[PDB]
Amino acid sequence: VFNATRFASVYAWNRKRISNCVADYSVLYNSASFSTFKCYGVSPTKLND
Amino acid sequence: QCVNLTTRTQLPPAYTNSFTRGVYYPDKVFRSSVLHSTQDLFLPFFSNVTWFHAIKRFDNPVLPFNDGVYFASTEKSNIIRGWIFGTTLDSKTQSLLIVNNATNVVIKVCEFQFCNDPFLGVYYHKNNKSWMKSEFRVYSSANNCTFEYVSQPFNLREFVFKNIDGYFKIYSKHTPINLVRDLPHGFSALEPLVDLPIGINITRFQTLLALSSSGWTAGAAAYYVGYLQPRTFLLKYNENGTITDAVDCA
Amino acid sequence: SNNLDSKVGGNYNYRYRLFRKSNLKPFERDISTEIYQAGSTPCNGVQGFNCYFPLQSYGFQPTNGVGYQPYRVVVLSFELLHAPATVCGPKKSTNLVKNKCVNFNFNGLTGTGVLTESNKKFLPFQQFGRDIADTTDAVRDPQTLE
Amino acid sequence: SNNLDSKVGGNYNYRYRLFRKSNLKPFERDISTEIYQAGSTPCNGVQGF
Ligand SMILES: *[C@@H]1O[C@H](CO)[C@@H](O[C@@H]2O[C@H](CO)[C@@H](O)[C@H](O)[C@H]2NC(C)=O)[C@H](O)[C@H]1NC(C)=O
Ligand SMILES: *[C@@H]1O[C@H](CO)[C@@H](O[C@@H]2O[C@H](CO)[C@@H](O)[C@H](O)[C@H]2NC(C)=O)[C@H](O)[C@H]1NC(C)=O
Ligand SMILES: *[C@@H]1O[C@H](CO)[C@@H](O[C@@H]2O[C@H](CO)[C@@H](O)[C@H](O)[C@H]2NC(C)=O)[C@H](O)[C@H]1NC(C)=O
Ligand SMILES: *[C@@H]1O[C@H](CO)[C@@H](O[C@@H]2O[C@H](CO)[C@@H](O)[C@H](O)[C@H]2NC(C)=O)[C@H](O)[C@H]1NC(C)=O
Ligand SMILES: *[C@@H]1O[C@H](CO)[C@@H](O[C@@H]2O[C@H](CO)[C@@H](O)[C@H](O)[C@H]2NC(C)=O)[C@H](O)[C@H]1NC(C)=O
Ligand SMILES: *[C@@H]1O[C@H](CO)[C@@H](O)[C@H](O)[C@H]1NC(C)=O
Ligand SMILES: *[C@@H]1O[C@H](CO)[C@@H](O)[C@H](O)[C@H]1NC(C)=O
Ligand SMILES: *[C@@H]1O[C@H](CO)[C@@H](O)[C@H](O)[C@H]1NC(C)=O
Repeated sequence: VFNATRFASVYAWNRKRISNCVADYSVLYNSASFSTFKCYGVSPTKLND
Repeated sequence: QCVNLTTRTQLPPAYTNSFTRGVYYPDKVFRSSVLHSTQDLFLPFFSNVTWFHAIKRFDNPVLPFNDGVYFASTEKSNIIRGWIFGTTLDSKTQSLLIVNNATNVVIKVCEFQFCNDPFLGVYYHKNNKSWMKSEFRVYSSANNCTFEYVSQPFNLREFVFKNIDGYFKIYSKHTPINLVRDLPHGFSALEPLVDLPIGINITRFQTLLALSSSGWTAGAAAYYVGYLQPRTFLLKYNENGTITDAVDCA
Repeated sequence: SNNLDSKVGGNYNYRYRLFRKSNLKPFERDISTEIYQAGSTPCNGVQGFNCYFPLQSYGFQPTNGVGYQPYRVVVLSFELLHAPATVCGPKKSTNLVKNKCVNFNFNGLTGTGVLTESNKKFLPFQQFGRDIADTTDAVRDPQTLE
Repeated sequence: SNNLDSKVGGNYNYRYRLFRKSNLKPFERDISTEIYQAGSTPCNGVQGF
């Protein structure tokens, strides 16, 4: 999803579906690679809960 | 592909006596040398299970799916190969596809536009003296997908299906009786194999059977359908904690 | 993503929708390349007065200002809590002590006890033992199955 | 109390607490203003990311 080869163009934006698995973000929010991560109704902490 | 092989006019329904079946481990709990009672959705003892054939014959109806189903087949040549469970069966909603293909078992949930007469077809021993699959004639489209599993690739066969609380629980036993004909009374239980959290409604189901677009042979097989019901069963566990005998209290 | 997605002449592979007949709706996707009508005039053919092609390409360059640089977006979207739950958060585990009194949990079987290596055998699908009183008396480790 | 308190440009003179380590105890008052650390980082001084 993030470290994918190349990204899609916004006139044509990709939708990738996800299922049947576990969402550990420990290598995601705790990484300084993103200049902006905002959640709009949950704490990024609480996501692993 | 998608084709109507509508030749067999509907006939009158057949029946038999499901003496001591549809006992399955109700929950994943170890218990031993102990007689645990439980109300759950069970096939009523000695009930008139509805009986079906392929032969000349290729019976495959859109049965009800109400309060869970026991399904089984007595089999050669692995004829019964999946089931279409759903609630419109024409992509106006999702529906569940279960299939056993010659490469793998696959289970999928999408807004499937099914065939009027959905099936799978294989050339019969022809020309190369190998059999091979070719006609996948079950659905025309799949647009909005939710679940998609495929197995790592590659008689009496018993199954139970419950869509309770949006979990589709499958219980099964493959017991290779060499007894040649009667539905053989005597006792055993189904283990759960898999659970799918699909959340979809189901109201009807249909079985899938293995068959130039028309005129063919249906390989001979027999299969049986009985709906489960809320009852109370007293379950004898043995030392090992297998369900070794039962009483239907009613 | 200026160190990825910019190209020294401009990365015109990346594109937006500069024109439309009305402002679009939440999560809509539009692939149209049919020419836009900016006035009251019916625009016909590949060009004309008040004819515009509704797409445009970004001039993403490694020399752009902090703003005209390119920036990746992943929206982790999900609709919620109107079905069974097929994706959840991580459930961290700790080492398995024995012969001590503990507040145990196994798969959500929270409880309290002393844990000891059973000689009971279970059939593979079973996760926990009960007893004659229909109280719980045993559990399988979901990691290192015993 | 709008006709007593509410200015045209708005009373900012009344405040509430949005961040706190823990939910406070009954009849407890908090005069804290020390910077809350949402990130895993420490965050000494008046401000930070
Ligand atoms: C398979 O046969 C059925 C009928 O046996 C076809 O359904 C008909 O479809 C037409 C339009 O093509 C409707 O006007 C009729 O009312 C339908 N009749 C019935 C009884 O279904 C169906 O189209 C056929 N499928 C294919 C792929 O040919
Ligand atoms: C059995 O069904 C599966 C699922 O549709 C088929 O697997 C696909 O086969 C092609 C060609 O080998 C692969 O490119 C796809 O990636 C496979 N899909 C998946 C999800 O693995 C399989 O080919 C089918 N076999 C038969 C004989 O019908
Ligand atoms: C699959 O789901 C999408 C989204 O619910 C459906 O797209 C909608 O289609 C209807 C009818 O054309 C429109 O009124 C909506 O505006 C569409 N919604 C969005 C967000 O695209 C799509 O039709 C569904 N497909 C099937 C086969 O059920
Ligand atoms: C419970 O299951 C076990 C395992 O199949 C049975 O024990 C086996 O019995 C044979 C015959 O005496 C021995 O040769 C094996 O070595 C035993 N295996 C083990 C693991 O003990 C046991 O008899 C079964 N008991 C009941 C009442 O079903
Ligand atoms: C996740 O679970 C499996 C157990 O099902 C762990 O794999 C086992 O590792 C032990 C110790 O090296 C071996 O004795 C077992 O034979 C392994 N089991 C299998 C299935 O090969 C796996 O390591 C676990 N992961 C973590 C991080 O604990
Ligand atoms: C089973 O069907 C037969 C008809 O063949 C009927 O007479 C009998 O009452 C039925 N029994 C049950 C339990 O449904
Ligand atoms: C068998 O015949 C089919 C066509 O009828 C052909 O495509 C296939 O390759 C043949 N198989 C072998 C092993 O030659
Ligand atoms: C299934 O039907 C029930 C009753 O109409 C409804 O509450 C539920 O939302 C439906 N779910 C789906 C996936 O159609």
